[PDB]
Amino acid sequence: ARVTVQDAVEKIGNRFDLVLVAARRARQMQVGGKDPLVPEENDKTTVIALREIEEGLINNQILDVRERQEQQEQEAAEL
Amino acid sequence: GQNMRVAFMPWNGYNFEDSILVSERVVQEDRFTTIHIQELACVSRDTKL
Amino acid sequence: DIVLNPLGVPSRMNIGQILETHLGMAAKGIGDKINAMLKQQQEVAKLREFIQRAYDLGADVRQKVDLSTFSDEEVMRLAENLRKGMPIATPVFDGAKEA
Amino acid sequence: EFDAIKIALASPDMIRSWSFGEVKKPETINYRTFKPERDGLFCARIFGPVKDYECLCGKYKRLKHRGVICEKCGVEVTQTKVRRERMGHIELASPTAHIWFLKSLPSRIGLLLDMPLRDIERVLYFESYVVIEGGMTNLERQQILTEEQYLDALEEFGDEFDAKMGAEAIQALLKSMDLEQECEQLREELNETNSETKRKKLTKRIKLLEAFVQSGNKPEWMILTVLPVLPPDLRPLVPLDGGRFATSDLNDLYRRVINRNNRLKRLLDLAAPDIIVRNEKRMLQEAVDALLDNGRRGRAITGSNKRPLKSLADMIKGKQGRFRQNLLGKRVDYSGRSVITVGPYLRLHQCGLPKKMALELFKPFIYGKLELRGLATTIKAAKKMVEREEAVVWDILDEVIREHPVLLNRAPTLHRLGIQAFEPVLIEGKAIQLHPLVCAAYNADFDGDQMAVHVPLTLEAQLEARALMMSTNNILSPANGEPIIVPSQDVVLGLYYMTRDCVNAKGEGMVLTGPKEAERLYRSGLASLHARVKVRITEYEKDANGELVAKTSLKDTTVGRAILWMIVPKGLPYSIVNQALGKKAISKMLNTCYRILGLKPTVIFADQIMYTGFAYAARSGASVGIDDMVIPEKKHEIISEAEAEVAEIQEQFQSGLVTAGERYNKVIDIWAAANDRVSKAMMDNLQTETVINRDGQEEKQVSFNSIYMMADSGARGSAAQIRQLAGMRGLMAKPDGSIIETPITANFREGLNVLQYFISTHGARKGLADTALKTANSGYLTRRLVDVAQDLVVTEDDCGTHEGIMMTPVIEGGDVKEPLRDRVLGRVTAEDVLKPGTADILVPRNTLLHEQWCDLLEENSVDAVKVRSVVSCDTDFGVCAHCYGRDLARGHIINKGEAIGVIAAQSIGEPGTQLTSSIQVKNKGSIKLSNVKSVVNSSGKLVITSRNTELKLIDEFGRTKESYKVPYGAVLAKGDGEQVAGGETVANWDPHTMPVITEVSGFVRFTDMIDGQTITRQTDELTGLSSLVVLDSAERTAGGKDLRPALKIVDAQGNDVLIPGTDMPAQYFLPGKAIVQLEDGVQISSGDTLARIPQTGGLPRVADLFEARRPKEPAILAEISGIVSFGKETKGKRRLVITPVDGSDPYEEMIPKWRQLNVFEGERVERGDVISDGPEAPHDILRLRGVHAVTRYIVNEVQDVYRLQGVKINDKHIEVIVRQMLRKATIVNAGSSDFLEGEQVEYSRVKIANRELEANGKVGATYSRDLLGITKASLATESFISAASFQETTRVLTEAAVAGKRDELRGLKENVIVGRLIPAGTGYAYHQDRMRRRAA
Amino acid sequence: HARSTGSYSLVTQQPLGGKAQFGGQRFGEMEVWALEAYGAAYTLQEMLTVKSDDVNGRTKMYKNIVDGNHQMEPGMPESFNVLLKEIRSLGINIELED
Amino acid sequence: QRVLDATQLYLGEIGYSPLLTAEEEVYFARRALRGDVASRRRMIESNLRLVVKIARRYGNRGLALLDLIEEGNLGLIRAVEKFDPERGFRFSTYATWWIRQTIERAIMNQTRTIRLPIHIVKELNVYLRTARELSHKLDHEPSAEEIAEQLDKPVDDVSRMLRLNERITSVDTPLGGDSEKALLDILADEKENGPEDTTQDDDMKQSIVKWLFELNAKQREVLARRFGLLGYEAATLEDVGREIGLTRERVRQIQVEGLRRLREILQTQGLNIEALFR
DNA sequence: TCCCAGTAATTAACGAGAGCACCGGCTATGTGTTCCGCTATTC
DNA sequence: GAATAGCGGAACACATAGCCGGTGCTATACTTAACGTTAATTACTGGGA
Ligand SMILES: [Mg+2]
Ligand SMILES: [Zn+2]
Ligand SMILES: [Zn+2]
Repeated sequence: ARVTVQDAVEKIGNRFDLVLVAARRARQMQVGGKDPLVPEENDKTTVIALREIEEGLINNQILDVRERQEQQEQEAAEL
Repeated sequence: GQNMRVAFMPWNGYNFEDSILVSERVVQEDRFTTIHIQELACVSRDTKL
Repeated sequence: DIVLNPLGVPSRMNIGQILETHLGMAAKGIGDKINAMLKQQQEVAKLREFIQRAYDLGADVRQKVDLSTFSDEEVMRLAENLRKGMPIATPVFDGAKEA
Repeated sequence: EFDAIKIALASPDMIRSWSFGEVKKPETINYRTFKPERDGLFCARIFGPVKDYECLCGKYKRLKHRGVICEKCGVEVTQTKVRRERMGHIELASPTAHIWFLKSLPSRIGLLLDMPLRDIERVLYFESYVVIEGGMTNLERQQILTEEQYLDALEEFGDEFDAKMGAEAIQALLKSMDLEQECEQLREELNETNSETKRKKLTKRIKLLEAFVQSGNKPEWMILTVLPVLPPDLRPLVPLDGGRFATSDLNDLYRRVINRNNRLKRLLDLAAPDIIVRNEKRMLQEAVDALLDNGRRGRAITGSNKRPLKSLADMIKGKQGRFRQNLLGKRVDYSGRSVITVGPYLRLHQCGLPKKMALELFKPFIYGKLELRGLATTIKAAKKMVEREEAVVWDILDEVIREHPVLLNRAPTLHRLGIQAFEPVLIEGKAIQLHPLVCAAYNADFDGDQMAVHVPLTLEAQLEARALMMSTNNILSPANGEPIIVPSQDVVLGLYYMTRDCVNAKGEGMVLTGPKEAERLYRSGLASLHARVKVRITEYEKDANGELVAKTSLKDTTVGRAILWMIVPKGLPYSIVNQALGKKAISKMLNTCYRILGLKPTVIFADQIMYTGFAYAARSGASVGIDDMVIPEKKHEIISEAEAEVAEIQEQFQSGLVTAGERYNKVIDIWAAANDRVSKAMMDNLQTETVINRDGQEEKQVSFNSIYMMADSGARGSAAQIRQLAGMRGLMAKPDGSIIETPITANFREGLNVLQYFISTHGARKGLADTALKTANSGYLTRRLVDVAQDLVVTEDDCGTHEGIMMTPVIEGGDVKEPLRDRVLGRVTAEDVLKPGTADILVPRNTLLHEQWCDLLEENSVDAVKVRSVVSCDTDFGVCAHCYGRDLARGHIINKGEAIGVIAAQSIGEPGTQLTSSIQVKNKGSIKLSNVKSVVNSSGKLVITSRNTELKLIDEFGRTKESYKVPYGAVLAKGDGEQVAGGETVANWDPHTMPVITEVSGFVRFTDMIDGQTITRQTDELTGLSSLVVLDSAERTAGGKDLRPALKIVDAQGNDVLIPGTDMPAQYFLPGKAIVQLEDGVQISSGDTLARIPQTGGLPRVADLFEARRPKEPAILAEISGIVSFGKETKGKRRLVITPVDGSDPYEEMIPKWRQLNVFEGERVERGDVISDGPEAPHDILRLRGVHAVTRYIVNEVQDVYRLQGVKINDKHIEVIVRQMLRKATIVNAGSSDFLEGEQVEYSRVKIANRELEANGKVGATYSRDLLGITKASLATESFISAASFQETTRVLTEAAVAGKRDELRGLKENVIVGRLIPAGTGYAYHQDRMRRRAA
Repeated sequence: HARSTGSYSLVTQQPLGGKAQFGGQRFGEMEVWALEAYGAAYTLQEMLTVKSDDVNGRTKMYKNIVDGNHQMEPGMPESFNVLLKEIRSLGINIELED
Repeated sequence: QRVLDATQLYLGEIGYSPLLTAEEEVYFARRALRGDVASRRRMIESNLRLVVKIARRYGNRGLALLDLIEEGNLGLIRAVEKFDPERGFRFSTYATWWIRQTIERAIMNQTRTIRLPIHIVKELNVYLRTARELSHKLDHEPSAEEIAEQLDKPVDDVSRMLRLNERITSVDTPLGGDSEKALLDILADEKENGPEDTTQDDDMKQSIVKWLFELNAKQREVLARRFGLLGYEAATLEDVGREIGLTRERVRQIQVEGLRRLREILQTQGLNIEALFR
């Protein structure tokens, strides 16, 4: 369900931070530690990642915040 | 070769650069069905085993 | 049977194939005329008249072929071979003028 | 893992540390068993076992018994891949020299010893003894002795003197050499010397010795003592089928070396006489020196097939070495290829993949899915499922293909549009269906051209191919901002046929309530596709900030142009389809849609354009018949007239009135006239041949002839292939390039005879051989251009400079070639470009000039925009994103990271297959003679006393449309600063008479103008005037050489007329071959003629401009501004004394006296103005007029090769090659820094070293910038691997290895070779992370 | 012709020639320049590391593919180790340093 | 100044010794054989031209010329080592044997890349001489059968010795004439498995371990130590009899039971003998 | 005494498709043992 | 189930013989070996200012 990545590039600049951010997000979803935010339309994890970029609910800041929060939650599992 | 009823007109893009439409009645008539004969070989050597 | 692109002609300038196509249509028209004269059994005489008229044209050619020396079996056997199209020799720089 | 690759000399104990045993026997394997033989070139105790975890005895055979050296065999059980990484070493019985440090032409043993190479090889071949520290009792240290000379010297000196012979002598030299003291001695001698040849020699010797001290090496490691062998699986002995074997050729040379080393060992052990052991060392040393390279030292030793064996250095050099065959480009799995076809139903990000290639490539994904569905629990079942191609493996394939881009690519990959990505669509076929709009990018025809496919496996690559390499992303070319997906040949003819009108078709004059009733009328057959019809359209402007505003109207247009309008998206104005809409008019619609609307409704627009252009050329039925070539009726008349004229001129030539050379250009004249008149008399017959009538008489119009609509519309035709179908096809050439007199006067409709067809066949076999050799040159050109521009990467965001070149429109004598707007579209400014109301800044200083700032310059008519350029960017190791400019294939500024060097190399590389008296103002403007002195002549007009005289036609708006250059000494019919008309011959001069005109008036004298010595008597024998003409210095006597005829002017009152303004006298020493018509004592005026003096390739021009070769006649320039004179004239050399007004006078220059000089020996020349004439090298341009002059010279002189062939290329791509040519800058004075005087350090490093020194309290370095060609500036690189992966490798590895050089892995070929990410695009942020985390 | 994974050549572990030894298409140096001309680094790295040459790398690539995870653990191409041992089999100590 | 190739320098060098007369040779050998090294030096230094003359005939075999000369030099040194002047013979007749035989052994040794021994090369030269004499009797190439006929030796022996005359080809020679394709492009690395067979083995190993842990413990320990599979060593039924279960017959019984359970477990996944063995 | 011009070498030129003694030392070779495995008999 | 016996037989190892495989020796005299570019550039070397 994706032809042009143009609006994703409008969100994340430089055309290359896009590819690194979408790669990190699709690694989150493929190695199944995660689940998609926007619903999948039987798209591959790559295109769900790009549509998540296009809504603007994933970028490098959101990913770093969520990974730091995940590590905090994992550190809260010591007990 | 084989001489065929031809026409010069652009037909819906399927004959765009140098591409060529061919009617199915050409392949029903088997006008271009070439025969190829290959040769396969099998030697039976004398190995040291 | 084959649809071909026209724009490949006037940039590559192989304008000879337009005349090859036209003379192919001429020769195939002659083949279908003999095939129509052969579908009904017309006569070997009228067939001799038409095939000789097809060998007469055009003007100032060699091999005047006189069909009166054919013995009504070779006219039949010649008609059965021409019926898919009268084959036409056009030498290299002696040519077939468009008239 | 590793940061840098270090190369150095390898000691004789490093080689014993790599190695795992001494290869003592020549024999490779056994012959009954095929067991490796102990202990020859394939062993197992040396190089490892042959089978995985298994000895040679086999008594230890498991991974359980890993690592233990055996007892019966000594073979350490490991993996069997250890035979690719274990070396053995040969112990040579005598030392032998290494051939790379001996024969690579700046020979390191030679210039390290300062011993000439002939004397060294006369020692190594045992011919001549050389002293080794015999002392100066009688001899020198590095003096050779011949044999009898040695014998008598040994008679006089049995003791106190030692002269060895051979490689032991050379090794005693090297290990006896001191480095510091010899370097001190050479430094003092370099300090004392003044001859620049010896200065350069001592600089080279000092630099070699200093690199030898700084690296950890010693000099004697150049002489091999322990020779290391390659591991066996890098030179295998694979058995062929049938008891047959095949060897790499290294096993033979290694066997030869081991044989001669064994025989030498036994020859020493038998105590042979010395002749045999000297012949034996000569024989080794050479078996070795062959092994290391074959063909260098004399002739190569050959194998059985009379071919030389492939040595070690042959596996690195050239196209068959590792460097450009196995390491730069590799063969690649998950790949395949096929023939291609059209399939024009595709959307432009799609491609057709067959079900047999796509089943093969996507194999492991289908295994990974068939394990996932439970349809096969293993891989041995999931393999046999896809083996028999079940019904369910075809549903899995449609899943694993769905959003996985593939990578189509044609075979001559030129630019980055030759590899694109497409979401594939499955075809029941065997061919690759491929969208028609992208074959323009690939340069792909469907005549059997094959394309290869590729699979992005990893998750980053499936995003890389979607964000960067997808077809819908690449719509603009990287070379210039032109679109690249333009409709090519069939769609445009269909769109031409739709958007037309005839004078009377069906339904003409009816009114239409929308662009949909236009479809309903035409599909019901009620109106033609060309009928002038009032429709109502509804077009949307976005005049406000994105506000689409409706405005219905009533447009007089066609039923075709109204049907087509529904394809056009919302924002476009209706007047883009209200024309005939040929090929050019489409690409300026599919570009305005890209600019106005954006990317997505242009990618959706190009598909609808193609779908409509195919569908309406289907219904067009547009054929070509033989009656479509209307031969003109006046062709016979024109040819009859031009055949009468040639017979008349042929009679006249026989009447002797004209020669052969005069009737030649008179017959070629009449034939080139009639060839035009035919082609012009048929074009009024082609295009106007429709003469149809609407309600009345007749109306002519543009024709519906089929061969006119395929050339007028630009869809695959021109006006030069026509005129060869109906008109005569003109004159033809011959193999000398000379033009045949009697032209070929038959079109291709009338056919050619035998002779006209034979004549017009050299023109084809000359054109075909041209494209044969042209590709072979143009491959090598872009090969050089890529490697000169590797490491250029957009690394900063603003370098912060205010320098940068100044741009001007290209006014090349007549019209504007390229205007200012198209040169400075998309490049940020360096100064604030301000309107000619110069109190207000029109643009800011650092604005990026897109179109909306281009038009503000186009209204206020600015002529000169100072711009920020690449070659002035102040970035160390890269180019700032401001100084580069726009992205150029993206509308925005360049993204930080993106490697401009390769994309600017390819944009010059790929067009390379398309390569091989009076001045009249022709417009209305004002005359502007620029910056030139010019005196009033005796006729009152203006005659020219300036060399660089420039005529400008300044318009009413202060710009130039016509510029000119005037020679010295031309009478001006007009004056400066005043408006003149067109056709005005403003200046005039004789191209032969060179005037030596004065500036003062009064009674001239012939001072120092005498006969018999200086002048001769050759008066006007035709009229009767005493002409006092001058001979030359080559023919006159030696008493009047420097005594030149001057023109001193006095009056009748005893006073002398001197130069006004100054106190200098007014005399003009005329040189030889001077023809003076005046007299002495007669009055002269200002501007009077004193003495009347008499006087490329397409591709190799680019290949010599980028190489910057010296042209054979350089324009000698003015090396220092000041007055000029002539020194002591030698036999062929006129020592041109250039005296500055204040500076150092004695710069004299030997000019070849036979060359035509230009300066009149007394003129105060500005620095860098011509002394003679000719094409100039860019080396002189650079050294005199600076960097910004050579960066204009090269980009002018190569755009005048590309625009001549009609190829547009933006100039940044040439500015970066200029920037990469001058990376090296030798020093003039070192200053307080740590450099030498005459050394050539790279300018980037000296831009930091003295930068911190001026940041310190010290002084900087004075350096002159230096220009190198692209075969030398790419070969003088810091990273020794990006220079060795190129032309000569044995030079670069040797020069680096004696220097202890160390690649830093900062470019792109090096990171490609080593296998990590390049530091360019997606791999830029990771290298930033690496360089941040390192040194932290 | 198309090859997923076939037979690699002898001295350098790279695929073979076209359609007779079932071989991969050559990704020559001009195509390398074309990939460098984009921002595409990962595609080029996997293309000359793990689709082609890294011997321990591509089995890990294959087992990553068939186990549904498109990662790569690239390493160092084998042809460069061949170049290392070949330059070093002259008298030229060339070493990777860190 | 000589032109510096190795052959011209040597052949110009060797003439700097006058050839010795018979009494001269005998006297020099008398001095040489009692340990005077100068006499050995004179005798070997003079007759180098004999070595070039003898090794002139052995040219255009596998060895280059100077290799033949230097190997003849070794035999000449052997000849002065064992010359007898007491037979009264001229030295050339005795040294000719040693030089000719030590160049013949050199061509038999250092020619073939796969070193055949002496007797195999003499046996092959017997057959090649027989074929050269047999080709003039039937005017075609004599077969292996024809040479085996003319020597009355077994046909398999002559076939083997002629197949040991293979003339081992190069790899780096191009194929098809056009210099684009040598044997490196044709040859496939046959010992190294590609990724397909290498992942089939690892998947099969993990599947085996999974099925074994799907089987009960007493069966799978027998089937683990029985084949050395689950981190064990491949043990005998007698060995695991004394080690785990004292009745060897019961160890066979539990082995057959585990094999039947694993047969069922494999065929539940559809892997039959036709599946794993085609 | 330094510049300078002819001479020779080195680098590059697309892409993908004889003849015998003699000995010794390895190795095939009987052969024993042996050890394992398999089967068959009997409490 | 479990001990015991027979028994094939696979094979492994050990001791030997035998036969591949490396080496030495031969005695009229004998004496110096084997047919193009194209351009550019640079190092070298004899020649001139
Ligand atoms: Mg083509
Ligand atoms: Zn062993
Ligand atoms: Zn900058």
